[PDB]
Amino acid sequence: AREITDIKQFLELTRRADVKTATVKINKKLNKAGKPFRQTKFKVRGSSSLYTLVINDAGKAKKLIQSLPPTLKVNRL
Amino acid sequence: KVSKSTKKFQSKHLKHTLDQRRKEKIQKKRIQGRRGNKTDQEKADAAGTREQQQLKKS
Amino acid sequence: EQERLRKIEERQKIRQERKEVMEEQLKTFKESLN
Amino acid sequence: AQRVTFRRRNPYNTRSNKIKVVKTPGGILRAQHVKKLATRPKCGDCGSALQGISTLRPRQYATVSKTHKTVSRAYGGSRCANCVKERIIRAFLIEEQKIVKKVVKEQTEAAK
Amino acid sequence: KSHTLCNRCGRRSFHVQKKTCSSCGYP
RNA sequence: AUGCCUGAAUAGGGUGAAGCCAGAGGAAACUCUGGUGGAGGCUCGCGAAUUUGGGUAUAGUAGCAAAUAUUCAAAUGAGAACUUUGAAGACUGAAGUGGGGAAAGGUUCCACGUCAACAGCAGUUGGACGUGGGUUAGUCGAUCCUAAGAGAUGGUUUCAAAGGCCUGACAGGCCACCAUCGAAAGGGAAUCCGGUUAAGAUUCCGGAACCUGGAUAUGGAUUCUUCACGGUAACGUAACUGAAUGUGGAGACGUCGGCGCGAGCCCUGGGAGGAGUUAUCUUUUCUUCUUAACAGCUUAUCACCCCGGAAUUGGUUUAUCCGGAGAUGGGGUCUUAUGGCUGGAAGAG
RNA sequence: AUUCCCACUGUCCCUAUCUACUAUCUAGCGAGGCUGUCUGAUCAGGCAUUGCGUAAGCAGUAGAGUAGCCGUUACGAUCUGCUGAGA
RNA sequence: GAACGCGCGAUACUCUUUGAACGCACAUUGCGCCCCUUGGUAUUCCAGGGGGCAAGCGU
Ligand SMILES: [Zn+2]
Repeated sequence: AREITDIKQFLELTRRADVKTATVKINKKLNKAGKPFRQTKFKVRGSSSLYTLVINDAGKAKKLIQSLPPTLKVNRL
Repeated sequence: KVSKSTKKFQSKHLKHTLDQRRKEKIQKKRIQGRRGNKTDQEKADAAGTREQQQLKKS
Repeated sequence: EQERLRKIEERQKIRQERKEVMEEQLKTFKESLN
Repeated sequence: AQRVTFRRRNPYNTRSNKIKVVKTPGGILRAQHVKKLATRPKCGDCGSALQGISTLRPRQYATVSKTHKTVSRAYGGSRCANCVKERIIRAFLIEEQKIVKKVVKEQTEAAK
Repeated sequence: KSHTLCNRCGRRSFHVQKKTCSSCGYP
């Protein structure tokens, strides 16, 4: 499995011809400041690997979710 | 705490090791008093050099 | 007392052997120098 | 306090099969066979480990690039730096001595 | 276990060390 | 009797050899004292002996087949001391009466029905009988390689015509040296976790990943047009052509000792759960709190490089070894073994 | 290896008792205290091939000592009384 | 002659694996090479089928 920090790379991954499904996973976890927050993992598998994008920002995750292709199947959790 | 190697050796090899040690001690004790058991260096020392041998022959 | 004696003469034999081999090493290196 | 054993056909304590104990995500202790460690490549003149060259198994070298198993200097990947420097100096001095010997010879049969 | 099956005759007469059969002499 | 090849084992307690350090006596040699160090025909539990696997050479009498401890209730059944469930008592005590393998055995594994024979009493039980079911691999082994040795060819490469390759709008040229067998413990490309059956698992299912071989396409580089740069150096890189020929590394290699580091286990504090005991005391006793292969970033003792030139000799190990053949000191390069964070991954357990 | 001295002993005078095991028949077949350890601690018990005479509990202002102040919390072995008791 | 199967051999109440036994090995259902042909995207890959492999310094 691979991790990617690039949002547009993830979007390019989800835009290819051989894309099956994308998984959106939510984790309720605390940061070093002690205040808990919501972390979102976007997972899509390419040719031979599973690429994961981890976002600790809620607004960015919402924008990325709204920017996903409308013909792409998305697994919630 | 006993080590694994100690347990394995004591379970496997202790008896024959002790028996061979006993046999070696018995043989050494038996041949301690016998006459005719010498090391090669001791035999050479008793033999002496060549010049010592012409000295003895004279 | 006899054991301590035989020990010190053993020390004497060992020191003499070491000194002799050191002198022989120096002598044989001297030839290789020139 | 959970006891583990070999996971393969060999039941003997040979150098080929060696066991480590790891706790799996299932919460149990399990055995894992460890491969033989790799050996650093050695210089062909003095036998010291080569610097800047990756340490891999013999067949793992065919799957990496040339920059991971070579040095940009001459003899890089075969001999270390001091050996190459000694080779250069020795070759130059040998050639110079050859020139000097040839000049001396040309002088000595120039008499007749 | 000094003997094993012989291919030519099917008996337990093939000496493993000698690689010869004591019943039909193979080969 | 003596061997050879490839593996396993060569442990523990005690004592305390050289060498070294600090002291005292002596002009040296040396000798004592304390420490350190961790060696042996040292000890402890012509002759004999000298661990081990695979391969390979030269009268219903004697008696009960001997391995201790059984008891209560219920179920099944024609029939229960022997079958099953629960309760009690006891045992093995990790060097097991516990879980696996090589060899060997060959269905003895699991289910259903049965007691004619067998399991030296009995039996409704079974390693018995009858009928069925069951063994899933690119990654684990064999298959490949050679070891001692064996063994074709004409005794193991020998007075053998013993074979492949290359060049060129059939001739020429290059090279030497012998088949094959022999290891499921030696060398060797690559898979992990979770779940799943009456009986199958690194083989099946789910997820995740690597190895080898092959044909090909795209991007990038190959910077004036033609095989790239940087640093004094160690060396660094997203690449960055390379025939014959000649070499080097890994494979690839005795044994022992202490020291340093990582991991698994053991020990332990707080807290979040569950269980036991409580006439009295006991913030108490037990148990859960786990993170695989693989992948990205980062992380080194040693070694090496540059500056510099050291006696008032310094540095330094548990172990007195190192320095003008360049120390102390200052600044750098490298191997990624192994830790850390993250993805796998909490969705699992 | 042998001989003398002292001490001990069922070797003996001189045997006796207990435990385990064995032997026999039947159904079938058939030639109070102590050491170590464990029940969380007391109490009460298990094991270690008998392992080798004052109860439990409570009280005292007496009590080695642990723990509060410069007349005084608390814990407390041991001792005393209920107790020739308890079994 | 042997092994495995339904007197017989996958055409089994034509002729499997062998055996003097023949491509090489062999205590293995192990390892090759050559010619034709067929299929799966196919000039390269993979697989199936058929048939095979015990010159001279002489005149
Ligand atoms: Zn070198």
